[PDB]
Amino acid sequence: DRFSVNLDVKHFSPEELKVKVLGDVIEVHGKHEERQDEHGFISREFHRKYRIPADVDPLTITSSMSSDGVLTVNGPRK
Amino acid sequence: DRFSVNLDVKHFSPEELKVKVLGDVIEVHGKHEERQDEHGFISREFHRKYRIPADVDPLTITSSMSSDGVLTVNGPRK
Repeated sequence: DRFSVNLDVKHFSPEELKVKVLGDVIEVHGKHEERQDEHGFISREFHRKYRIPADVDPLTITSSMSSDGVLTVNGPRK
Repeated sequence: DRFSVNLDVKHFSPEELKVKVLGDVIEVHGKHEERQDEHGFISREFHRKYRIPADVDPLTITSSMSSDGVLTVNGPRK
């Protein structure tokens, strides 16, 4: 029992991600500079927005990141 | 129902922390270079070791970090 959304961000280090709560919107921004991988070189950037449900206080929204590279944003329901 | 230890690492960015599982030991290493804060300048380093309980498979150990600056290391019991 709680609001929760998950996002696969394994291509981004925690420092390349920012989570912000603006009004009743959760904003997740990810950006990394050109980086070498198995296939060549790559840079990535995304901006994701979630609507916070009415029964969830935006002030109580927190987040966590797993060693899996999964970002979780969650909050208690009121 | 699950093995879990928490560690307050709010003074360290995720990239300044490393979690390693060696045998049945969880190793958490934190280190940050000299950094300005409210009181002056500070560098910190710690090395913490936890014993993994017998009924916990070390291979299934994962971790996560909260926006609170709390590091959690956890694993299912077998």
